Amino acid sequence: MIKQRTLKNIIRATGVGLHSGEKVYLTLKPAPVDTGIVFSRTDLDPVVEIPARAENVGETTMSTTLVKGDVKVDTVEHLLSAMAGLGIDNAYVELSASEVPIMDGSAGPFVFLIQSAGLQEQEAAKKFIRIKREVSVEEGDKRAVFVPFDGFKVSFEIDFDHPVFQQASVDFSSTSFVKEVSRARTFGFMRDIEYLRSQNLALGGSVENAIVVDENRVLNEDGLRYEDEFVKHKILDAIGDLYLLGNSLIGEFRGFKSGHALNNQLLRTLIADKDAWEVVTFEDARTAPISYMRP
Ligand SMILES: CS(=O)(=O)C[C@H](O)[C@@H](N)C(=O)N1CCC(Cc2ccc(C#Cc3ccc(CO)cc3)cc2)CC1
Ligand SMILES: [Zn+2]
Repeated sequence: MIKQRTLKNIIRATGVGLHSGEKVYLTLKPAPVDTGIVFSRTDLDPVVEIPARAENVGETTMSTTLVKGDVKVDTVEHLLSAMAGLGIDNAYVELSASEVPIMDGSAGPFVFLIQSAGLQEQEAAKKFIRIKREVSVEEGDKRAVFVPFDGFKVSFEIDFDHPVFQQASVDFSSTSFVKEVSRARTFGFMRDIEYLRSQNLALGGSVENAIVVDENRVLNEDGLRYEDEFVKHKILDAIGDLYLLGNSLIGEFRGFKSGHALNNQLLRTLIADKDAWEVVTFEDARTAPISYMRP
């Protein structure tokens, strides 16, 4: 079978909250079968755990935020993108503060830390959400769509009237998540960043963790990791948002100027329309329409 996966060892990392500027300590731990990804605020007594599920999403204005009562976990989408990309079913993610650390603004540091610790296959079948009908959400000129597809592929299109400009398609039948998507960093325009700083936000922002863009150009002296790094980052973000379903996807996702808000609207509509999806396992990994790297 395609088996469930967890971590082989615990992973400790430290970083900065993009908006808070706070140092945050991160511990990833193995978790039993059918746990999913569970975030834990270990700075609080008692600790507050929030399963990384569509139903626990609170704020989607700037990133994906999990909420339980007055307790938040901000910016889950890069770490979740890493977990999805590597096929991690089950993990406890402990944080010492309300925001996952931004690291370099990509999923690269997370896929390295996870693969350094190694994966452990577990003695249960891996559950997949299979798209069986088209599900589309629109709000104005923004669109997010799930389409049936025997595999996992993600297409995105953004539209900025801008000089440093975008569309991209990635199929996990030939594309490496790690090599082609994982390293795509977060981006922001000077205009917006100075307004957020004016609001006492993006306090952790730096060329170390974000692509900073003018009206004309990338201000980061060391440049881009990919000619299409901007749209590849939106694909990274979308994979993290889709993983809030709590299982890997058999299907296609198409985003047109989509963001965390509309992605979460797509997940809620899909979950509600039970004719549009089913939970599948594969007793024979040879006949499965997807595959993951050796553990
Ligand atoms: C708008 S979006 O791109 O769809 C949202 C995005 O993908 C989302 N997942 C995300 O990554 N994020 C949510 C929004 C956030 C916006 C952002 C905030 C701050 C900065 C910065 C900076 C900065 C860099 C260098 C200096 C020199 O002193 C000063 C400041 C850059 C971007 C970036 C992180
Ligand atoms: Zn992002």
